[PDB]
Amino acid sequence: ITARTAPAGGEVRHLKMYAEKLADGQMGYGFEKGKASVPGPLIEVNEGDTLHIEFTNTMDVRASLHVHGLDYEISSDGTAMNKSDVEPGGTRTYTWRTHKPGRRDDGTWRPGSAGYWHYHDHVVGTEHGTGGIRNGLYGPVIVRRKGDVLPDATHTIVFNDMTINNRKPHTGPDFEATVGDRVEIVMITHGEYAHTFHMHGHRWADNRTGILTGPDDPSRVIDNKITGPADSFGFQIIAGEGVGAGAWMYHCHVQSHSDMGMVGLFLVKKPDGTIPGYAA
Amino acid sequence: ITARTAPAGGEVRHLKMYAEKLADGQMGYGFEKGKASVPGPLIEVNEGDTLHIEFTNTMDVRASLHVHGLDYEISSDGTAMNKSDVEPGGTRTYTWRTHKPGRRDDGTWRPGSAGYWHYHDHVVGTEHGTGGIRNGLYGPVIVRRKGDVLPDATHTIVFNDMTINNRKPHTGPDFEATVGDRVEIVMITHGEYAHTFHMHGHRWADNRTGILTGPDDPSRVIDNKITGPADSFGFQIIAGEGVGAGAWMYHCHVQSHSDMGMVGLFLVKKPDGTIPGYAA
Amino acid sequence: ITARTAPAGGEVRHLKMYAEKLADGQMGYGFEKGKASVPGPLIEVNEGDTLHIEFTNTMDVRASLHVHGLDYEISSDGTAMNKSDVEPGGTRTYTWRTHKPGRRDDGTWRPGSAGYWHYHDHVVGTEHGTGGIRNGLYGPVIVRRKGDVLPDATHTIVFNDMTINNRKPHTGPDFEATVGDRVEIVMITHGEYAHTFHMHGHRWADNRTGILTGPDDPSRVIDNKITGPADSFGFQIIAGEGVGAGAWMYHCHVQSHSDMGMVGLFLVKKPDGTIPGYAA
Ligand SMILES: [Co+2]
Ligand SMILES: [Co+2]
Ligand SMILES: [Co+2]
Ligand SMILES: [Co+2]
Ligand SMILES: [Co+2]
Ligand SMILES: [Co+2]
Repeated sequence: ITARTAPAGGEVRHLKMYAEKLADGQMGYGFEKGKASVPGPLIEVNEGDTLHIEFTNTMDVRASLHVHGLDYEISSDGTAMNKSDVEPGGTRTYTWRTHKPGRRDDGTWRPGSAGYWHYHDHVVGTEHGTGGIRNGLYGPVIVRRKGDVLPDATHTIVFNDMTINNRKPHTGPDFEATVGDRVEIVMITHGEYAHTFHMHGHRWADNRTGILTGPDDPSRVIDNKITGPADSFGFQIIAGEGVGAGAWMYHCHVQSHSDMGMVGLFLVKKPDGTIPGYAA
Repeated sequence: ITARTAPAGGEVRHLKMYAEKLADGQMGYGFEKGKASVPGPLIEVNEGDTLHIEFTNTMDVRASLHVHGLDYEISSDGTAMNKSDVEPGGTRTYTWRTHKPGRRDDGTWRPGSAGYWHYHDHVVGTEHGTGGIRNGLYGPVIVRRKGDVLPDATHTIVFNDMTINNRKPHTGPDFEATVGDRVEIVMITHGEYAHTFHMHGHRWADNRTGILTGPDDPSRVIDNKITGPADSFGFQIIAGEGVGAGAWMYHCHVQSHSDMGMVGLFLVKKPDGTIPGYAA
Repeated sequence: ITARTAPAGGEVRHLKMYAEKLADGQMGYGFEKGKASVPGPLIEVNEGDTLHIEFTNTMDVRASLHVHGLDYEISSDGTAMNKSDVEPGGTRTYTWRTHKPGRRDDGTWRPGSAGYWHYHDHVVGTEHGTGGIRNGLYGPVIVRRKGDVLPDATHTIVFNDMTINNRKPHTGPDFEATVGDRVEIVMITHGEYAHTFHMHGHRWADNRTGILTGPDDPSRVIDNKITGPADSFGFQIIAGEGVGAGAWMYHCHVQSHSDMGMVGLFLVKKPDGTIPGYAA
């Protein structure tokens, strides 16, 4: 190998997060008061890392942080039921852990935290977090296995009801790369409907990393994937590999989803910054 | 290895089954007259076993047994079309077979019956079994490969329209285990709608067994899975592994499905029987 | 091995295709003027082959050819946006390429074009091709890896809205084989709804080829698969393996989809041509 790969994990990391009501009426998470986004910021860790998240709810309603895939004790579940949500103006420290795979005492193989995951609110609107998630309380989490290939850049695409990342229909979002960049996509689905994500000009492996380790992986290679509420997946592509520069559409392939909005552009540039067939 | 594993199969097994109308108006299967359940009882066999099911329809309407995945001749298809359904008060012997994987004469690999499957009616209401399935005529079937890890216990969760196992919304069902128990879940979906099954605090492999054989399996590890009508899957988890005791929610992650019902508790206890943050 | 396998690819192939309005009001593709079908004809190539498609639009509206999975430059995307659609009476040469898998300079593994793919219009009705696809502008593409097992025959099944291959409900289509034939199914979904495809009496591997290479592939073996708009998959079965001759139903397992239409027969014959329990 010669590409950047993830190191072995096992550090204790500390992080501040905030839930905020935004001027537009949405609700979002951020690492800093006043810099909440929808989607929320990317959290990336190595298998074995522990994360202590000092979470503050600056809203006038109860809110939580619930994560998928990672190890948390019931005190960090982030639900009303376990009293692990947070009162208005409150602060709580959530802890997320991750583990490497390995042999159990009984000889079986324990899986490993690595994968494409996400966090979201589990209490706003309803005690399953319907209002919070609808308003924008969700974000991606990546957990890397030692040896995993690292990308040049990560972009997050979220199908939340009939929006991409809670934006008005036909407003992208658009992402840019240069031919040959190693680009990582985290795809999260929220809300009420099933979707199909499609990319023109590229393809990936339907497995944990979205890439093939080598010629023995029998995983389907696809350009199209059905996702439902709270699914998360990811993959890496080489931008323009075998196909060259261009404004490569990605869309919710459900044909009315694409007709009313839910289309974005993966703008893949030559070194000079131009894109054949696309007028800036 | 040190955990219980499935032995080699090849026994001929005999079983009585009944379709019954229940006092509540539902229809269910059972091994004994008067002990029908919804879901129907678990059938578990080893690859290579043959099963002769002496099926009796005690209802006033035609009924059948149709199974997925296992080997049956067209005479055991369980449909009106092949005249393999059963008249009211009638009896029919269905035969299901299973085979081990192996090399064909041409050098190719023949798959193997092993997996998480299910049986259901294929004729009540309509000749596709819409009324029967809606009323409760469905149940799980497990076929084990020699060497497969055996669980401490198996629980069946069925998303049938907007019910879990045909129960009234918000009535679970709830399942119990102790920290460290090897728990098996069979998840079957029936009816009209697509669903996402989600478990808090646990994860499994999106492959045949729901577990990783070791570090070369590239299967996605998930905590969330889209299922549609007549899908079946299963997996095993170590209860509370890396996360400890607690009332761990499972729910149809479609956010209106969770709001009106379709939530249950995986109650994971310490040895003393207590569950932190949960009041009995 | 002893069964026919795909050779190494790398030929340049030339093909004429037409989009035509049909007498019934549908729109279809064909290799010859007057022989358009719905679905469109099968294109099959070997990894490394290049295809130059001389496409002519004989309709009174703009049309295109867009393919999934294969390598194309943005000039063959087949969309209004890149001006790669085709005016009424126009002709355009689309080029599709395919590549073998292999090691990149950086040591990573590049996937490979092989798989079950499809082509469709991307501009009729809307600039996402809603009218074209609805009317019948879609067809299957197969790309084979060197060494892939070759079938005796390939059949294409398309769930397009609430039709199979744009046929009136309950009109099949029906497919025939003899016990022991190696049959290939290409399953494509189009339109607005999610579906489940189910086959009685047979099963396949949820991976690239739909078959297991041997005993180390941990892929789920299934008889049921959720598909959404623009999904494509395929697999091979041995007709009647372990189950014998019969009229083996396949259907959209969504129970109202099966009630109103969306059921077909895989007619598996003994050498004498008879099918037990089926009256011609
Ligand atoms: Co939840
Ligand atoms: Co969740
Ligand atoms: Co059926
Ligand atoms: Co069925
Ligand atoms: Co498209
Ligand atoms: Co497409």
